[PDB]
Amino acid sequence: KAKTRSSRAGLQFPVGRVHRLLRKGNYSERVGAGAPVYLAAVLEYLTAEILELAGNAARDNKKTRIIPRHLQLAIRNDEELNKLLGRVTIAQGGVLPNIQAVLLPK
Amino acid sequence: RAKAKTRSSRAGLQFPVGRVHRLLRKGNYSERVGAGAPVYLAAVLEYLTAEILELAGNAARDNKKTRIIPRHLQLAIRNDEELNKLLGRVTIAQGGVLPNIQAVLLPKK
Amino acid sequence: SSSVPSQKTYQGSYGFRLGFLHSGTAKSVTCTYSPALNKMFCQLAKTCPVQLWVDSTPPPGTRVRAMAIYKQSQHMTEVVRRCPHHERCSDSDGLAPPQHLIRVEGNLRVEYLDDRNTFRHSVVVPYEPPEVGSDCTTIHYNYMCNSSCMGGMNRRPILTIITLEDSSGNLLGRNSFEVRVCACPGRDRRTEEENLRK
Amino acid sequence: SSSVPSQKTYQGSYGFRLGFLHSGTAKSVTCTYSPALNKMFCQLAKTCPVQLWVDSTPPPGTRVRAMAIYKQSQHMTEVVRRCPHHERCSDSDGLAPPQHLIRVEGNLRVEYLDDRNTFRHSVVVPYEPPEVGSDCTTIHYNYMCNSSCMGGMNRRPILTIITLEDSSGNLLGRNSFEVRVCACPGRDRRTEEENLRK
Amino acid sequence: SSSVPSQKTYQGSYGFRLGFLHSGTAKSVTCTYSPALNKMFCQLAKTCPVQLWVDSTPPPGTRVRAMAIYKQSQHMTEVVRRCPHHERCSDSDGLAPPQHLIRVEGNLRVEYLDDRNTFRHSVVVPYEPPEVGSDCTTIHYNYMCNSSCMGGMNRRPILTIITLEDSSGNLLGRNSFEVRVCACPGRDRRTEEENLRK
Amino acid sequence: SSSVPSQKTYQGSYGFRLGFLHSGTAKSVTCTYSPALNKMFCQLAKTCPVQLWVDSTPPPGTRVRAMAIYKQSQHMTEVVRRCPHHERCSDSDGLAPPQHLIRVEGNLRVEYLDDRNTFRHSVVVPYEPPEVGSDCTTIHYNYMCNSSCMGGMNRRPILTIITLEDSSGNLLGRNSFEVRVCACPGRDRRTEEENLRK
Amino acid sequence: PHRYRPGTVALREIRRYQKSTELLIRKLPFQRLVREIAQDFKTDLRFQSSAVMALQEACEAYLVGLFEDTNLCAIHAKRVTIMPKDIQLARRIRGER
Amino acid sequence: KPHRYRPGTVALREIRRYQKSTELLIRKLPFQRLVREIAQDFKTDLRFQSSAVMALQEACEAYLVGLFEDTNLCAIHAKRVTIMPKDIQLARRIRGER
Amino acid sequence: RSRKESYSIYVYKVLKQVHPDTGISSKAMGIMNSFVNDIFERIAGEASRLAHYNKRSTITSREIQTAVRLLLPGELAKHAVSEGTKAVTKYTSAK
Amino acid sequence: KRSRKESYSIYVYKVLKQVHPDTGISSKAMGIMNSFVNDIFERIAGEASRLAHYNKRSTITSREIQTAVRLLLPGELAKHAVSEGTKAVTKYTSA
Amino acid sequence: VLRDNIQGITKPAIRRLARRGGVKRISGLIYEETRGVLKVFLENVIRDAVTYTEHAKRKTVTAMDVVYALKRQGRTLYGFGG
Amino acid sequence: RDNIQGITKPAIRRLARRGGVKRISGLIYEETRGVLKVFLENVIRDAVTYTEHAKRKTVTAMDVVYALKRQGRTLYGFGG
DNA sequence: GGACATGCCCGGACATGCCCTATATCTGACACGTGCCTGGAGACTAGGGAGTAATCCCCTTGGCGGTTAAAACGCGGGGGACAGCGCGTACGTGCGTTTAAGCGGTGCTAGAGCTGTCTACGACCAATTGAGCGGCCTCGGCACCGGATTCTCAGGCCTGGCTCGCGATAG
DNA sequence: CTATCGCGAGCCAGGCCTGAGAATCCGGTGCCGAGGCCGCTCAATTGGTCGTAGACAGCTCTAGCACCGCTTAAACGCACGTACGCGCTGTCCCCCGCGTTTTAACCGCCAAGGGGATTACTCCCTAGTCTCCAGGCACGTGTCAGATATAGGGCATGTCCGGGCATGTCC
Repeated sequence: KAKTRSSRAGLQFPVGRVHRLLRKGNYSERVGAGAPVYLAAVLEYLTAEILELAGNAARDNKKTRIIPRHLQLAIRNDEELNKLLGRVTIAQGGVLPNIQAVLLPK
Repeated sequence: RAKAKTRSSRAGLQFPVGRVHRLLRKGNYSERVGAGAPVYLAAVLEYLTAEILELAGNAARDNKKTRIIPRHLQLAIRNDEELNKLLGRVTIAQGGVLPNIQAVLLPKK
Repeated sequence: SSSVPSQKTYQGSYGFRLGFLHSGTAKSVTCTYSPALNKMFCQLAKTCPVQLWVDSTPPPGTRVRAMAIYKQSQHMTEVVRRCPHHERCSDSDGLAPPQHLIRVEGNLRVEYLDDRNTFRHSVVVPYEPPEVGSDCTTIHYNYMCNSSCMGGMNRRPILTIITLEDSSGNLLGRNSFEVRVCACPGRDRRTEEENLRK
Repeated sequence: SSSVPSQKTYQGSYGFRLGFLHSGTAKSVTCTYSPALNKMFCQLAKTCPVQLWVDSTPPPGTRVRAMAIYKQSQHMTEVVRRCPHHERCSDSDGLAPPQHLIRVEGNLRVEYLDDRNTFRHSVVVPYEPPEVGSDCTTIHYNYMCNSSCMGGMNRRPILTIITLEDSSGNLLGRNSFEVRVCACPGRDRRTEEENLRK
Repeated sequence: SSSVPSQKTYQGSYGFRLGFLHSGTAKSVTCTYSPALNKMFCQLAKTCPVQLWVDSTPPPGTRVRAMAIYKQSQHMTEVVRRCPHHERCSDSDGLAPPQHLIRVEGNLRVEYLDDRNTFRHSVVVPYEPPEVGSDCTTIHYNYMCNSSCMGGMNRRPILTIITLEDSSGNLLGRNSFEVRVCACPGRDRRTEEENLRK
Repeated sequence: SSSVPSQKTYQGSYGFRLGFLHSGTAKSVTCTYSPALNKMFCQLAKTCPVQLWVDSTPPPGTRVRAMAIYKQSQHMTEVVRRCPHHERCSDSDGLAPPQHLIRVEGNLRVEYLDDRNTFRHSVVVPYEPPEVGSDCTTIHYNYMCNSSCMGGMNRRPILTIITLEDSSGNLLGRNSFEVRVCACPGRDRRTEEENLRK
Repeated sequence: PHRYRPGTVALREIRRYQKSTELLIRKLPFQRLVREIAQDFKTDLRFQSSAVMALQEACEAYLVGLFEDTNLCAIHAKRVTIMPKDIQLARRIRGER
Repeated sequence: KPHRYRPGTVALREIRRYQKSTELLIRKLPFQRLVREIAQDFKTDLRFQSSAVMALQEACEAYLVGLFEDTNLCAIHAKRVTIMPKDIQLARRIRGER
Repeated sequence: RSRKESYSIYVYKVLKQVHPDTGISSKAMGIMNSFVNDIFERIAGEASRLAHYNKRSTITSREIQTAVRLLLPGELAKHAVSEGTKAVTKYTSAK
Repeated sequence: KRSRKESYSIYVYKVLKQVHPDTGISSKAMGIMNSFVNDIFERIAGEASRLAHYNKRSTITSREIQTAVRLLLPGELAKHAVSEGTKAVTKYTSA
Repeated sequence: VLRDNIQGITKPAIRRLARRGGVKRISGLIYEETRGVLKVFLENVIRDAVTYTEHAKRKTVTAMDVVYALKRQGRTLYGFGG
Repeated sequence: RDNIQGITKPAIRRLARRGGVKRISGLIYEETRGVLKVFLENVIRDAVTYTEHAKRKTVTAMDVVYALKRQGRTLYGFGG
């Protein structure tokens, strides 16, 4: 029987795949055993946060399936995610429904 | 044994082919590096150095200075459209800025 | 009037008879006929169907005339006409003179006569034979005052006399029925029928 | 009419009031007055005594005028007049025009006016101080249609307005009462009085 | 109108009969026919299929005409037309005059007639023998007012008279059916069928 | 219309207010007002009394104008007018144009305006103070279509705007109320009042 | 007849197109422009469908963002109408001009 | 009366003077105290190399000069001359720092 | 039969962990894959540069942690470091 | 005697003497030149590595370097650098 | 050879782009500047894309080439490959 | 503490002059101070992070050079 | 006068409008299963990179003093920010026209992509040595300074020209 | 007495000259950092070997291009009205510029210590290889969800009429 490092760690992203991608990315001649575990774990965390917010936005929109619009809403409405993705354009995301106050009628 | 002569001399360049080759090998860019890559890289680096130093010298003589100072380097970089584009996001220490006044700020008769 | 129109039933050569619908005695039925009384009970201006039955078809040019007379002998010489109020009100259908009690509805060829000699009013239409696949011809009359109209019929009963005539006015046949024009034909019909037993 | 006559009670300088007889309410009574309703109930063409009371005697040339108007506000502008039937019947007393609702009986000096500007009818007589030994002057009115006459008052209540006026027609005093002209004054008076409790 | 079109069934030489679809009596039913009543119940401006059946094929040039008349005898002389509202609304299909009650849909060779003598409206198309697969030719009519339209049919029942005619409008056959144009054909059909037992 | 008349309540210098009778909600009461809804419910062509109250008497020459507009904002620019059927029917009182929804009854001095600039209909009469005893002036309006008339109000609610104007037509005061013209005012009033709790 | 006030329909269109996600530049003219510019860089180029869609998504995002910044600069100057000088200021401050 | 230049002449003179030269314009020691103060809010008892503070100071002055250039361009765009906080906020918003 | 590289099954498991009632479209899946690959490249590159600058030839957890602290915002960095440390400690104990 | 610290100072001076025989260089300016050359080095080497990775290439050649130079350098600068590199590489290969 | 395709970027398209950007009113003079800006963007992006294509010994610009070009210009685009 | 006042009004004026502005509102100075402070928070954060990763207790010039480079503005003249 | 005679009004209730919702069917786009194969997991090996400890020195921190240039503060004023107003013109909105964008089907061939082979080419390793860096010394860039010379721009004063007012002469 | 013309005086504008600040130039000393030279050392060079990777050939088969046709929605041209950009004007306030006071920044000089860089020893941690196996990724079969339209189902609200009241009539 073979049991994987992700299974021993209780995580969802594959330790082996992240490890291989680090080994083949021409980044360093050696890679420690804990580095791909840490990296994979951070990726789960960030994915869970983004999917959490996108799901919330979908439910607010009475949608059961997340669409790119919901991803854009999630990234732009969250202050820290928008900072992290400040220079990132999501396709079919649109923009936030933001109107300047001076442009509203009197 | 044949007399030792460097690849930079064989290529007619001043930058060290051996050192650039070593830095490419040890920069964790790839496991394998060709012989011509460091020659090409040295040639581009030498060319850019010669043009920047040429312009900085011109500025220095325009200022009646014989020694290149950071101010002359900044002037040379900003006075060249292509160098200014290449170094658009670079700040030169002790370089100052280009003298420039918007027309609306000048006095009127 | 100088005269009184005959009211004698005369079926004549063509076997001329009248028929009426079987409408019941609902308090305010628009038009209901009483076989017991030979009397039509109807509302003012409402449709009153009268069927013309013949054994054989009268010649083309045959006309059907209707005329009212007072039923009581002492009133017989008085011309039946509309009261002053209804005469003046604006209800003419564009065809009937305002003072005529009896109108025919739905017939462009209707003529209204004011007899120069007798002073009687009457309304006449061409007789139209029933479709060869039919039994009778229906004429639709309207009565334009209530029997009770003061200054008019003033609660005196009338007869309607229906005459079958040739082109010239020659008597081919005659029938008649009593008429009460009233607000509640069914109520009034049942009352008069009950009173027959009294 | 272009206008509506004022109905405001105004006793004026001469203390002008109306009085009425104490007739009871036998259904057949010809004329009976209800103090509870300030309403006269009377039969068509029958004598209706109205008493004029004053605290002091108005000058010679003073006249007394009677005019009817509809009591309900939406009918107020409609001139009160006889129905087409009674207008046409042959009951004029030789003095009153056929279309006037209100007549005065037993006065050769009666005048009937058809106002050129308002189109209102009225009847006017000279005021006469009471006969010596009397405290009031009685005028006898006749009403020449029933309140129910179709094409006339048509079941609408009316007021009679009695005005005391000077020789130019200027107002000296005014009083009024409601009138129902009907077949059974006593019956109808008791009915309306009973309905006051309802 | 000066006249009334005959409504007598006449199968004629070609054995002309009408047929109708078997639509039930539900809600959302746009056209349903009652064999018990010989009456079509349909919605305004909805497709009403009428089948033409013949025992033998009429000559080329044969036409099929549809005309409405009021069913009740007293209304028979009144031309059936659209009410003032629908007459004015903007629903003409480019072919039918605005005042015609009855249209044929899906036929470029449709003609609309306004008879100069009778004043009757009618709609006529060329007769075409049945298509391969069918023993009948189907014509699709639209009725452009509800039976209840005020100022129009005003709740009076009509008959549609379907005539098979020649080029010179001579009669080859005739059939007819009653029509109610209404919002709920299934509801109304079941109601009238139930009332047959009453 | 190019514009929309203001509906803002404005009692103005004369303390102009409206009042209404206390009619209950019997199924078919002719005209009944709902304080809860500020809405009049009335039958077509029936008398609708509206009381004008003022704290002090406006000058001679003052006029009272009535105009209808649609209550729903998207319909506000559409001129309120009679439906094609009632426009064509023969019910004009000799004074009102056939297309005007709102009439005044019983006033010879009524004027009907068709505004050349706004295209709005209105009906105006001279203001008349009450007699010094009385406390208000009553105007009697008639509404000449049902709210439901197709091609007319087509089931859209309207407001009646009553304005007090000087002799030049300048604004002195304004009030308004909603109107439903319908067959059963009492039924419909109770239904809408009940729905207030829903 | 009826006429909307200046500004209401503009705002309605803004809300409409900011709520949805469909592309606003026509496919065929964008492709034609891209191909035209390309002839002067390299001859007889072929372009993948997803490549043209990529250029169009990038272009529309860039222009929308630039118009956002332009609008902010115009409103800053107590104006509403965008001017060429507004575009030039936005691009200069962004650092590409 | 003593001599006095009209508003602006002396402003332009200092502009020319400080744009011709490259010597630092912000005081070394107060900036140094600020940097150490701000730093203890991340890590206490932190030390700084001299060339590290000089690097931070060079970076700060270059950053401020560029920001003031952009602010001036935005002010001139609005047919104004005097810069105000909303100008700074617009410049930083358009740069993508806000 | 050209094998490719995507995190589809792992993204779907995490989604089912956080929301076991929501799906995802192809365009949205492409956006998630682009996002994860971009983050990966950014973090791995910063860690590589960190290691080179410090004369380190091995990729260990301390450079990864520092790179995460540099790249992630405040609360995101703190939560990521906490989850990474707990997970690495549990794995190390589990061996 | 400290540790071996590499720099381009002597090479910058040789190029300067080629282009400006009678011009000197200050220490601050030489430091700026070293920063510049190292920055360009990092940019070109990194872009070339990424280019090679994207194309599943395991060997660093002259084509990726030249293409990276063309991406990073402006038009006429790129043409002159490419010309110099090709002549230099062909001359070296002749040896 | 395609010629004068710049006129295919219509006035209403630029207006729609401005609407999505929050612009309420657009001067008639806006369009040529916007067209120029768009053109500039294209000449830079396409230059990088084609450079990558030529290095890869290809004659067809791929989606990955464009995405990579955008990334190296700081305008990284999601949805066409990583 | 109070040390933010050590970047005095004439210092902000001088920096603004090198930025080419002719007139400076009184409300400018606090705004400039805030902007400068935020910049410092971000730079010093990155610098100290680098210093701690190296297991050092003193922030070096090279730490600052890396912080500035990663912030998106490369500084020449202090090594690297 | 009581008992009917006879019309009118309207609440009951049906006729028959219209929307209102719910269920079923059809169309479109998407979760999960399967087989395989190749990339990940367990195990063993070497070796070298990293952890740790001692050392040294340099370079960072802290303190004292002066002194002077810069920062802080006061105050006058002028010019620039800003609010208000008028206008005219350029842009928003709507409508009829036309134009081409979009969609669906179909072809074919160019070219992306995969596989096989092999040879050129780059990693690796040992010996050499000469290029490059650290340290020391010196002289010239050149600034740093200060003081006289040169000088352009601004302000003030004087002169000339034009306009207005007053007086005189002529009609 | 009034009007017109001429002369004189006053005011405004333009030009020229003088003053004054700022810059240029000249010399001087001096200083300290850049350039050069020399020792050394370690990193590049050269020569040889070996694995491997990518260059080229060749085959497949995907998708990009080209075209045709139909539709319809978007673009376009124009008419028109009006809101906003822009120019102008007035006001007042608040920032500049300069004089005076203060303070702290800087330069120099010295002391200490602590931590950063260096070297040496060790050990354990990860690449490399092998063997195996299971997870992940093309291919695929149907199914599930959403929208739309048809069946119940409510209200939405007019017309007719039986009942019951109103009101005339008379032996």
